Amino acid sequence: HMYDVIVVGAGHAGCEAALAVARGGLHCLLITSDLSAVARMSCNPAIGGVAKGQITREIDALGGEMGKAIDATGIQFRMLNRSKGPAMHSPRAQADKTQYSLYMRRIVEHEPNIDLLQDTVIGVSANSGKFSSVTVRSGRAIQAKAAILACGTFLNGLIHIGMDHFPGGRSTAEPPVEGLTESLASLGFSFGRLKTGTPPRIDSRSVDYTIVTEQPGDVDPVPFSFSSTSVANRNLVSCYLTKTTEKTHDILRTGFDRSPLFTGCPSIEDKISRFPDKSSHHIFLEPEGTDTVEMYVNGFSTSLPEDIQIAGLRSIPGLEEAKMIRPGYAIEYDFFHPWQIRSTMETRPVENLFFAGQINGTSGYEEAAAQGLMAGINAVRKILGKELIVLGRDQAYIGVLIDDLITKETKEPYRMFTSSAEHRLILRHDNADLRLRKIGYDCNLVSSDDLHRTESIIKRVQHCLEVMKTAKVTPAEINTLLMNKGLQELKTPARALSLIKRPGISLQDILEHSLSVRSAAEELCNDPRVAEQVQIEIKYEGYIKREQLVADRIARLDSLHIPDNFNYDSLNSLSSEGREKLLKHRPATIGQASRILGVSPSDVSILMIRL
Amino acid sequence: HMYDVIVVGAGHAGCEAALAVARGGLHCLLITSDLSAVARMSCNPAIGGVAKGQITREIDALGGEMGKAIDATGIQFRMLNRSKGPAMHSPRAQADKTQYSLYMRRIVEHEPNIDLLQDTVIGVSANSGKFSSVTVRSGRAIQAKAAILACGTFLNGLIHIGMDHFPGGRSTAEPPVEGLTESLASLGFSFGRLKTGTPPRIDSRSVDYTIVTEQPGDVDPVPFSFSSTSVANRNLVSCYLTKTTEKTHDILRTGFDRSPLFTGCPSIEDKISRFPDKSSHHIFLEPEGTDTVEMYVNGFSTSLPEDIQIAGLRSIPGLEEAKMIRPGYAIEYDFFHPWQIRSTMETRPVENLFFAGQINGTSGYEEAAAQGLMAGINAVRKILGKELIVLGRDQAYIGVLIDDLITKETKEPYRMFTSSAEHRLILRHDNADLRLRKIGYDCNLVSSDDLHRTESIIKRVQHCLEVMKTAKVTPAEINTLLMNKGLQELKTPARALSLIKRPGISLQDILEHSLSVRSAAEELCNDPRVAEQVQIEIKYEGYIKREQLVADRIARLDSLHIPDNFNYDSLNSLSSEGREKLLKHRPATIGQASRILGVSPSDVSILMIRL
Ligand SMILES: Cc1cc2nc3c(=O)[nH]c(=O)nc-3n(C[C@H](O)[C@H](O)[C@H](O)COP(=O)(O)OP(=O)(O)OC[C@H]3O[C@@H](n4cnc5c(N)ncnc54)[C@H](O)[C@@H]3O)c2cc1C
Ligand SMILES: Cc1cc2nc3c(=O)[nH]c(=O)nc-3n(C[C@H](O)[C@H](O)[C@H](O)COP(=O)(O)OP(=O)(O)OC[C@H]3O[C@@H](n4cnc5c(N)ncnc54)[C@H](O)[C@@H]3O)c2cc1C
Repeated sequence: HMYDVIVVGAGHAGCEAALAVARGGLHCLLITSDLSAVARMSCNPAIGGVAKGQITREIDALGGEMGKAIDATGIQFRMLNRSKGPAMHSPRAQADKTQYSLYMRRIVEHEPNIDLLQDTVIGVSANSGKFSSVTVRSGRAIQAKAAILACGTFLNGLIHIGMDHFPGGRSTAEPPVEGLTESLASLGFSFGRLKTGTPPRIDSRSVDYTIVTEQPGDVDPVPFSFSSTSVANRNLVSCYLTKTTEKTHDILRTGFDRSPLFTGCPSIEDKISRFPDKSSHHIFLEPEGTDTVEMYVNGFSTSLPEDIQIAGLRSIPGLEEAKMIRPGYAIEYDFFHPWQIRSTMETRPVENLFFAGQINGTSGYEEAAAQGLMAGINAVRKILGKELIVLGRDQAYIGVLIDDLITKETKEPYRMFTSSAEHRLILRHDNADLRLRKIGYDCNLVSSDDLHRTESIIKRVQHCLEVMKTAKVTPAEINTLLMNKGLQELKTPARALSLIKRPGISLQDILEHSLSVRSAAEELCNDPRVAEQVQIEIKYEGYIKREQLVADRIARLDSLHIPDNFNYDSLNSLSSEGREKLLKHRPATIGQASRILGVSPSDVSILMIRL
Repeated sequence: HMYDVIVVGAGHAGCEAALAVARGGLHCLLITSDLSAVARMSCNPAIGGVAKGQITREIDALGGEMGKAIDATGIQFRMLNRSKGPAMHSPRAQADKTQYSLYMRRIVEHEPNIDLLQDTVIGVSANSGKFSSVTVRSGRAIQAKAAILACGTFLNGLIHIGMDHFPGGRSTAEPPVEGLTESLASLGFSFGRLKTGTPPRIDSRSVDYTIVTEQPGDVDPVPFSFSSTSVANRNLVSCYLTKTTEKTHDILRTGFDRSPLFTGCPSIEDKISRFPDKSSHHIFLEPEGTDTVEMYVNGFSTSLPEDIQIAGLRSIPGLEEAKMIRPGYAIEYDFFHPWQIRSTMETRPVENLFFAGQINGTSGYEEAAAQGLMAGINAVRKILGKELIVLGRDQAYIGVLIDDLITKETKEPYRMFTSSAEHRLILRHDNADLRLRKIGYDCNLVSSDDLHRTESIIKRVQHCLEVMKTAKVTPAEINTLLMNKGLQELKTPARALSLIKRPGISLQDILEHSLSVRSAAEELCNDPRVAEQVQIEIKYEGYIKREQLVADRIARLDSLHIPDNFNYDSLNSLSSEGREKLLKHRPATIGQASRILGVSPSDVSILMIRL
C-alpha cells in the first residue's frame, strides 16, 4: 500500500492541488524543496486585478483556498474599474506576503490526508506510458497512483541581472532543480525556455512621502471569499502612486542591449521601447507587509544592470533618496509546451501525470492556482474512475484560461489581463458561486450547507423578478424623486417596476418610496446579495441575453469534438487559407477551429453542414 | 560619505551585531543572502539550557534582543536543575522557530540606523592591513569604516547524509557562499573545516501519544528578559519524552562507517559508540511551533544514510509509525581559527574587521549571539576611538566563553554545556543585570530608567541585610512552622533573623509569620527580586565569599598585559614542556598562561617574579 497522488512543489498550483486531493478524501504526499517557503509570493505582494480577481473568486466558488487566504491576509482592499460595469468590476487586494504564505502552510498542515516531505524531485519514472513513481535526490523511488507537477520557475532556473547570471530558481536565494527536466524529456516531452521579470524592492523609509500621492483602500471593501463576511478591518496599509520622467527613460536606454528581457508585456525596458511617445509611465509603491520596511516597486520589472536600476529609480519623483534592498531581475526557466497536456490538466505522453502552474508557461499566482485546483480534482477523479472535469468558456474564466492555454501557442507566458474574454457580463465576479458551486460539490470541496445555500439564493432572485413586474408604482411617489434626479418624468401609469429601475435608479430607491413593492418583496431588503443580483439582472437585461445567445452558439461549437482522423481533402468549398491552417494546427474541437485567424466564418459553416 | 559598520550575515551574531551598532548611534548596513531567513533557527527549536540560559540573560542584561525575543516567542518555559542550587538553575524555553525569526526581523527593521541589502559577499578588500571595503556578487565594492563577519555555516557549506553530499550552507535549501573564504585566506587568514549535525524532523500526527510521556512547561515560569513581566501565558505547547532501545542501537551500527560524524559531542552515532554500556538514551520530541506539524527529534543528531535513519526512528517506542519530513544531516563548513582574533572580537591580521558567530568555530545561537553583541559594541567603540570592552571570567559567562575561545584550541566546535565554569554562584542567571547593566549603559544599549533601576535594586538588598542582623523573631510564631517542617526547634530566644533562614526556611516564611520583620522591611516584599537576592546572599554566604576570593586571584592575573615584546629564550628556571607550550600558544595575559595544560604552577611563579 502506497500513496495516491504525490504533488511536487508547494507553490500556488501545488497547494490548491494537494488541498483538492486531500479534501477529496485521498492520501496525498506533498514534496517540496523548502517548507519555509510554501505559497511564497515571489513577485507581486497582491492578489487579483483585471482578470485575476474573477479567477480568484471562481477558485473560492469551487472550494479553493486562495480566496480565503487573501481575505485572511489582506492589507488594502480595492475594487478596480468602479465607474465601469459589473463585467468590468475587478476585485484586488494587497497581501502580507509573509503572512499569506504562513496562512497557506497552516491550512495544508491541518489537512489530515496530506503527508509532507522536504526533498527535491530529480526524476519521474513510468512503465509503458503510465505513471508509476518519482525519484528524489537521494535516488529513492516514491510510488504513487497519480502525480501533479507544480514546479514554477525552478526547473533549471537562471537569474539575469544585466550581463551576469547566477543559478537560482525563484530568487538567487533558491537552488534550481536540475535532474527532472532531462528525465521528462527522456519520457518524450519537448520543452522550451521562458523569461519573466520582477521589479526591485526598496526601503520604505527612504521614500519622500511629501511628493508621492497616497492611495487608501476603499471604504466598504469587497471580500473575495463568499464565505467571508467582512474585510472592513483589513484596510491596514495604503499604496503610493508616482509616475516616471522623460529623464528616467534616458537613464534606462543605456542598458537596453544588456538586459535579456528587451524584446524586438514583461519589462519597463520593453514598455519604453514599444511606447517612446508617452513621456510618462505609472509606478505603484506597495508595502509588502503591515510592519516590514520592504517595498515593491510595481510597473518597474527590469533586467537592467544593477547599477543602472538605482540610477533610474532615483530619477522617479519621490524616490530621489531611495535605498534599494534588492535589484530587479529576470528568471529564465524550463517550461513544457501546453499542447502536450489535455484540457483536463492530464498529460498526453503519460497517463496519471498532471502539469499545473508556471510549468505550463503561464504566469500569475491565480493562473497557477486555478490550474492546480483542476489538476487536483481530476487526479482524484481518475483514481476513482469518475468523469474528469473540463470547464466551459461560458462557465468560468478558468475555462477560458485552460482552453486558451492548450490552444493559443505563443513565445510569451500567458497572462489573463490582455485576455479580453468577450463573455463578460455572464462571467462577472459577483455570481461565480452560482455558476460553479454545484461543480464544487461533486468534487467534495463545497459543503452541503454551502451548495444548498447558493441553490436558494438563485431561487430568491427569480422569485423576486416575478414580483418586479407585477409590482406597480404610482406617479405619486416617484415623481418628486425623479424631479431631483432629473431622470424620466412619470406623467402617467408607469408601474412595471423593472421599467422604472433601469436608467439611473436604485432598487432600494423604490422599496423606500412605494408601499406597494416592499409589501410584495421585503426579502431582498433582508438579504444584500439578492438585491445586488436582481438589480443587475434587470439593468442589464438586454446585454445578458445578447451575450448568452453567443455563448450558446459557442457552446454548441465547442460541443462537436469529433473532427479527427478524417480527410481534410474531402470538404467542398473551403480553403485557400483556411484548409492550410487546419492541416497545420489540427484543431481538436470545431469551436477551437473558429478562433484560428486563418479560417473564415464562412469556412466553419461548411465544417458544420458536415459533422 | 559612506557606511560605518557593515555586518555580513543576519543570523544570531549578525543581528545582535547590527542592532548594537545601530542602537549605538552609527549608520549600519546589514548585508545578507536571504531576508526571508533572518535569525532562522537552523537547529534546535529552543533557547537556553545549561550554560546557554545564563548567557542569554547576560545578553539581555547588556541590552541585546535574544532575551526579549524568547519571552515574546516562547512556547514552553522550563527551568533546568530545580533541585540544585541558584548556580545550577538554568532557564530554557521552546521557541516558535518561525515566529522567533519574524520577531527578530521586525526589530532590525524598526531600527532607523540599519539600512538593509540582500546580496552575498564574495570578498573583503583591505589597504595596508586595515579594512576598507567589501565585494558583493555583482563585483561592487561597498565602502565602510569597520566590518563584522557573521557567516555561520555558509562558507563553502556541504550537506552530508551518509555517503552522498550536496552543496548547501544551512540546509540543502540554501546555496553556500564560495568567493569569500579564498579572499580572506588571501589576506593572510588560516582556516579549517568543522562538521555539526542536526536531527531529523517528523510529522507530529504520526506520533503515538499513548506511549510517549508529556512534559508541560512549569507552573510559574521564569522570564529571560529583565524587562519582561510575565511569561505565564506563553506556556502554549508541551514537549514529549522517550528513550531508545538496545534494538535502536543495533539498527544504527549498520551505518557507522558511512556517517561523516562518527569519530574515533555531536552525534547519536558517537554517543552509542563512546557509551555502548548504557542500554538506553534520551530523546525529546519538540514541536517547532504552536500550529506546525513539524517536530524536532532532540538527542538524535545524525549523519547516517537516509534509509537507516527512519529504520532507527521507528524502533524508538512511540515512533513505530513515525513519518519523517526531513532526514537528519551534517553540515561541513569553513571556520577561522580563533587565535587569529583578539579577545575584543577584532582580528589580528586586519584592523576594523570583526569575526562573530559560527565562523569562529563555536556552536550555539546564544554563543553566536553573545559574540555578535560584543563585536558590535567594539566596532562602535573603535570608530569613536573609545575603549574596547573585554568581559572578565568573574563578570560573565560571555567573558569565560570569549576567553576560552581565543585560548582553548581543539578540533571540535566549542559548546558551553561541557564548560564547567568553576565560577558558579557569582555568575548565576538571576543577577546578570546587576553585574552587566552599567557596562550596557556605556554602550548606549541600556536606558537610564533601566540602569538607575538596577543601581537601586542593589541598594535595597544591602540595606535589607543591615536589618537582617538586627530584627527579632519570638518562638511564638515560628515554632508551629518548624514543628511541621521538622527543622530546628526554637526552644528559646532565637531572633537574629539571619540565624533563622539558613537550613531550609524561606525569607517569605518569616515575613509571613512575624509582625516584627515586615514592619522593619516590607520593601523586599514589593520587589520580589530583592527578596530573592537577599535570601540567597545569606543562605550562600559561605560559598559566595569562597568563590569570590578565587575570582579575585583570577581578577588580578587577567589584567597583567605587560609581557608584550620579549623572547621566551631569556627566562631561567622554566621549562621542559613549559617553555615549548609558551612559544607555541604565545599567551597574551599571564592568567591565560596558567590555564595551558603544559605549564606548571611553579612555572608561572617564575614568570611573576619577573613582570
Ligand atoms: C513579469 C511578471 C509578472 C507577473 N505578474 C503577476 C501578476 O500580475 N499577478 C500575480 O498574481 N502574479 C504575477 N507574477 C507571477 C508569479 O511570479 C509566478 O506565476 C509564480 O511564482 C508561479 O506560481 P507556481 O505555483 O506555478 O509555482 P511556484 O509558486 O513558483 O512554486 C514553486 C514551488 O515548488 C517547489 N519546487 C519546484 N520544483 C521542485 C522540485 N523539482 N522538487 C521539489 N520541489 C519543487 C519550490 O519549493 C517552490 O516553492 C508575475 C511574474 C512575472 C515574472
Ligand atoms: C550538533 C549541533 C548541536 C547544536 N546544539 C545547539 C544547542 O544546543 N543550542 C542552540 O542554541 N543551538 C544549537 N545548535 C547551533 C546552531 O545550529 C548554529 O550555531 C547556528 O545556526 C549558527 O549561528 P550564527 O549566528 O553564527 O550563524 P547563522 O545563524 O547560521 O547565520 C548565517 C546567516 O548569515 C547569512 N550569510 C552567511 N554568509 C553570508 C555571506 N557571505 N554574505 C551574505 N550573507 C551571508 C545567511 O543569510 C544566514 O541567515 C547546534 C548545532 C549543531 C550542528
